[PDB]
Amino acid sequence: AQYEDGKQYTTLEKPVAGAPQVLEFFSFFCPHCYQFEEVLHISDNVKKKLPEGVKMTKYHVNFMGGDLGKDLTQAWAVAMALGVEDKVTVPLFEGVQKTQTIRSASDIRDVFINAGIKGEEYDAAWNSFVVKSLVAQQEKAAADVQLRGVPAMFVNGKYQLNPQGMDTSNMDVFVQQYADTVKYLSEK
Repeated sequence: AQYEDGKQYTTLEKPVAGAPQVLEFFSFFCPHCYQFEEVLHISDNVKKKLPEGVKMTKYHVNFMGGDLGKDLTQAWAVAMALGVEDKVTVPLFEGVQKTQTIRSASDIRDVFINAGIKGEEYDAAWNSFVVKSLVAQQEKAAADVQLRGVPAMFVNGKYQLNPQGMDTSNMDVFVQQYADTVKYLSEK
């Protein structure tokens, strides 16, 4: 066929019940994730092609960057709780990988402050149980698919995108192939 299991996607031997419809995993430490988000804009091009009614979820992971990696999973929970993902994603990526100015939880916090989130609001969220449960959700989702690498995307807890079966000579064509594949998998 045009889309083949084992080529543009693989099927989870052990499907995950109750999984988000489209679930993307990343780390702010992950060089290919920087490309996906800052250069390719994968998340955004997938969104523009998703059928009506299917929502997109994006989670941070712990297994890169040690202690700072975990701080970033908690910061990403804060980002989701306050709904400020679109304001901190670029400076977090650039702070970790471009300027390398993020070395501590306080440096992470500075990013939010600079983005206009009140210190007192950031701190309340950081320490909140609502954020603890969001950290838990992120950890559980990654655990459910036995996640060992990022970037990664999963559709309906059943299918895992496989970008390595794709031509990268043109960055545009790769992104739309990726997006079109998510749409196809979504309609399965």
